[PDB]
Amino acid sequence: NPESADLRALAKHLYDSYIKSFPLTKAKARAILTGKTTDKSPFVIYDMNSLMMGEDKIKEVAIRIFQGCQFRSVEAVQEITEYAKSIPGFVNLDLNDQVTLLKYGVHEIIYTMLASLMNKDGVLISEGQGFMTREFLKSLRKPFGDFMEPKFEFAVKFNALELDDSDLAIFIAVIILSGDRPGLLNVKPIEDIQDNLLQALELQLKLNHPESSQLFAKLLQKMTDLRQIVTEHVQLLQVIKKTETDMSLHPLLQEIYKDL
Ligand SMILES: CC(C)(c1cc(Cl)c(O)c(Cl)c1)c1cc(Cl)c(O)c(Cl)c1
Repeated sequence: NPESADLRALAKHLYDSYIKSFPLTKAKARAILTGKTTDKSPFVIYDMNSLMMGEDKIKEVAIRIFQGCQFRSVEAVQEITEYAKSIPGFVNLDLNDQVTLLKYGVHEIIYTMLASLMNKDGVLISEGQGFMTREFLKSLRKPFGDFMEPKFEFAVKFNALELDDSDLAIFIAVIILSGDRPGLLNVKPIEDIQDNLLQALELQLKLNHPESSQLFAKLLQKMTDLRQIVTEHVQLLQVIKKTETDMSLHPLLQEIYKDL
């Protein structure tokens, strides 16, 4: 199995860069989320009072929340970018294509990973020091009431796959190296890499979840739900910028969303 060996090694490599690039792994998240802890347990924000009291420990309000999420996104992009660099082959591509892959692949990954920080009842924030309930979010005045919902929706179905960090590291790699993205100057070197990634992913999922029939197909199919989330988000923003023309947007995100 020297063929296999090569892939395993690649899987191992991606996991490592993953752990090195992302401060809040699904493992830390699930530990805080469940209570393996007298030391990890989060402060919960579930209403306006606790919001005010959460602020005690570490604009408007619905807007203040939204811009916090937006800024975390910016921070998240930085992380993913550092991770991509580590994907064997990626930095060797046409610079323009590197930029194009990041442009499209970054949100998909954000939400995939955002799922690690959620369960049906809500989502970790402030690096896990806090926990905002799904219900508090819905309560936010339209249109912000609607922004975390579709994300929770995905995370619930997605989390059902029970992927761990090591499966995810390969999966976000497969996402970045997507050849079908618009305006790619040079697709084939991309497809060749992703073939390898896909091969690695496949192997990884059956070694690590052998009693889980067709998880690979099941997991590949989730990429439809991701683009939907992304699309709605972008629709949501098109609207916000017209109702709240006093609310800013981070130029980086502005650039990612442009012509998306
Ligand atoms: C709310 C949440 C989960 C988030 C993150 C991203 Cl990246 C995102 O794009 C969206 Cl809409 C929501 C978040 C917010 C903060 Cl302030 C934080 O420190 C952490 Cl660890 C997580």
